[PDB]
Amino acid sequence: ERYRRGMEILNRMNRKSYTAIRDELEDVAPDLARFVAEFAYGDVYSRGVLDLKTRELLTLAALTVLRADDQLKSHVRGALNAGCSKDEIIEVMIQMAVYAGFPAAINAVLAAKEVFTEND
Amino acid sequence: MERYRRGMEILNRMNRKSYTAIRDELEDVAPDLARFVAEFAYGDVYSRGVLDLKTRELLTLAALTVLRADDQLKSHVRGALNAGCSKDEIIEVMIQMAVYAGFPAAINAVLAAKEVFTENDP
Amino acid sequence: ERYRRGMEILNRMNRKSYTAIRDELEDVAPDLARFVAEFAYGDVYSRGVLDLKTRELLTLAALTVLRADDQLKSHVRGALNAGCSKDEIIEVMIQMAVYAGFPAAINAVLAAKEVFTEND
Amino acid sequence: MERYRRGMEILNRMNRKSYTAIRDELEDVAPDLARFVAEFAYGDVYSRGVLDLKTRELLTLAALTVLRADDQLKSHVRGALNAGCSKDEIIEVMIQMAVYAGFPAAINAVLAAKEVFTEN
Amino acid sequence: MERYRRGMEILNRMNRKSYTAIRDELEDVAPDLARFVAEFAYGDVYSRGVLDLKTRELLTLAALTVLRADDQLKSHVRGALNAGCSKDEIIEVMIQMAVYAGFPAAINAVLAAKEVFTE
Amino acid sequence: ERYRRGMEILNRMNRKSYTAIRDELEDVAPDLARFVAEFAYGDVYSRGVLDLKTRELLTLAALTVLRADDQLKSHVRGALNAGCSKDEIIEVMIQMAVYAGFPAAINAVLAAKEVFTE
Repeated sequence: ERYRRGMEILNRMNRKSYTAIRDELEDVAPDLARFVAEFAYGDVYSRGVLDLKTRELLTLAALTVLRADDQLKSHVRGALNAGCSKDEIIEVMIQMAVYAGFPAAINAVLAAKEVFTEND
Repeated sequence: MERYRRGMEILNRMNRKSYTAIRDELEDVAPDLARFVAEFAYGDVYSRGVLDLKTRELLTLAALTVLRADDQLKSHVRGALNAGCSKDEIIEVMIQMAVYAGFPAAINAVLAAKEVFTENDP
Repeated sequence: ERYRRGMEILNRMNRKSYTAIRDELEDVAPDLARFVAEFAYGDVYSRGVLDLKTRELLTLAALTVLRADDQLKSHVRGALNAGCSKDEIIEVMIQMAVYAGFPAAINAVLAAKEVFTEND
Repeated sequence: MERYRRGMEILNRMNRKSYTAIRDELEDVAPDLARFVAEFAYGDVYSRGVLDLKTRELLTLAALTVLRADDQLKSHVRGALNAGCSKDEIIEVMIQMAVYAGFPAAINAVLAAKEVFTEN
Repeated sequence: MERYRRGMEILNRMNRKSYTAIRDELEDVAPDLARFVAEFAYGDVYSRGVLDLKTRELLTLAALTVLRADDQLKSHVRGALNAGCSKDEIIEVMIQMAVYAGFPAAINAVLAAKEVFTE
Repeated sequence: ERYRRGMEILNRMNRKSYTAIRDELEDVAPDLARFVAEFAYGDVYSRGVLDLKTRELLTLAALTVLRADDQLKSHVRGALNAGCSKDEIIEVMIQMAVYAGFPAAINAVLAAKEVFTE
C-alpha cells in the first residue's frame, strides 16, 4: 500500500478535515475513510495535469450541482489552504447558476460563507 | 439593452460555430433563449474577471459531467479546446469527476469527448 | 376494478404516448404499465384542484430538470391536446433555465421543437 | 436599468421577505448573485406575461421539489401564497410530484411547506 | 377502501416509528399523500414478493443514498435492521454507492447510518 | 497486484462489456478503465459480504435514478450473467417507481428490454 502518498497530500492542505473524517473511521466504515485516501487523493490528485488550486475549485463546481453541503464546506477550506482567495471560490459558485441553476448557486455560496466567517 | 456584444466578441471567439448552431432554434422557439445566453451567461458571468477563460471552460465541463448533459458537453469541449485547453486537461477533470459524481458519469463524458476529438481525422 | 377510471382518461390526452408505451413495455413487464394507468392517471390526475391544462405544464416542468427526453415529448403532445398553446409550453421551459440551469432548458426546448414539427 | 426596478417591482410586493435576505448575503458574495435574481430572474423571465404569476409560482415549486432544495422551496411557498395560490393548490403540486419525482421528493417538499404553513 | 389498511398494517408492524411519523404529516397535508404512501407505496408495490424481503430493503437504501435524502434514509435504515439486515450489510451497500454515485453520496449516507446505529 | 482481483470478477461476470477498455485506449482516458478494474472491482465488488447477484442488482437501482442508460445496459448483462432472472431484474426497476419516479423506472425497463433482446 502506497497510501502514505495520499496522506502526504492531505496533511498539508486539509489535515483538520480528514482527521475529522476518521471520526467516522470507527463503528462503521473505516475502509471508506481509507479509500478516500489511496484512491481519492493518492490516485487521482496524485497525478497532475492540473494545479492543486485548480482541482479544489473543480471540486467546488461538482459539489455545488450535487448540493453536498457538508462535503462542499470541507472543500472550501481545502481550497483556501491550497492558495485560493475568497474571490475565486465565489466566482465559480456564481458561474454555477448558469449550468446548475440559481438555487444551486445560492446554496453553495451561503455554505462557503460559514467556512469563511468562522476564523473568529 | 445592448451589452449583448460585451459577451459576444467572447462567444464569436471561442465557440462561434456553437452560438451559431443554436441560433438555429431561432424558430422552433424563442430566439429570446439564445439571446439570454450571450446576454447573461457570457454577458455578465464569463466576462467577470478573477478566473481565466481557460479556467472557466474547464469549470463548465465539470458541472456538465455531473448533469450528464451530453450535447452541451461536446460543445464546451470545443470551446475549451479553443481557448487553449489540451486533451490531457479536459480528460483530467472528467477522470476527477468519477470520485465526486460517480464512475458512470466520468465514463459517459469522456466518450463524448473522444467523439469531439475527431474533426477531419477520417 | 376501476382501471378504466384511469384508462378512461389516458385515452384522451395522449392516445399514443400511451397506446405505444403499453407495448415497448407490457410485452415483458406489466406491473408498471398497470400502475401508470391505475395510480398516475387513475388516482393522481383524476384529482381536481388544478386545471388539466395546468397539470400538463407542471409535468413538463418536472421532466425538464430530470432531462426526461422521451417522457417529455410524450408530455408535450399531451399538453397540446389538453389545450395548451406552444407559447405556454415554451414558456415553462424558459423559466426552467433559472431554477434548473441553461442546459436543462436548452435541451427541453429542442425536444419540444421536434413534437412541434411532426408533420411536413 | 428598468431591468432591476422592473424585477424589483415584482419582488417587493410578492416575495417581500427572503428577497430582503439578499442583503443577508450582500457582504460575502457580490450583490451580483442577489442582483441577477432581480435583474435576470424576475426582470427578464418572470416579467414575461404569457403565464399568470400564480401559474409561475407553482412552477418554481414543481422544480424546487425535484431539486430537493429546501430553502428556495420554502421561500417560494411564501410567494406562491402571496400571489394568491391557496394552500390546497401548493400541496397539490407536490402530491403530483410523487409520481414524476418520487415519494421521497414529494414528502420532503410538503414537510418544508408545513413549516411555512404552520405558524410563520 | 382496501389496500390502505394493508399498507398501514405493514408500516405499523415493522416501522412503528415511521408509522407514527405518517400520522404527524397526514395532517398538514395529504390524507391524500399519506393515503397514497400507505395505499400504493407499501401495500401495492412493496408487498410484492419477487425479491427477497432483505433485498427489497437494501435497494431502498441504495436509492435513497443517491438522492441524498437524509431524512428518509434514517427511517429506512431503522426498517432495514428491523427486516434482519445486519449493520454490516447496510454499510456495504453505501460503500458501494461511492462507486456509482460518488464518494460524497456514501460518506453522507454512512454518517446518516451512524446516527441511527446509536439508539 | 490488486487489479488481478478486479479482472478475476470482470472477465467472469461481464467480460464482453468491460472490453470497452479498447475505447479509452487512444490516449483519451485509459488510466480510467484501470481504476474501474482495480477499485470498482478489485477493492469494492471483491469484498463480498453481499452476494454478487445482490451487488449487481444494487447497481441497477443506482443507475436507474441516475438515468445512466449506456451503463444500465451493461450491468443488466452483468446481472443476467450472475443468474438474475429477467423478472427479477425488472423488479428493482419497478420498485424504483416509488423512490425515483415513474419516468426513471420506465426509462430503465426500455433500456433493459433492449439487452433482453440481443
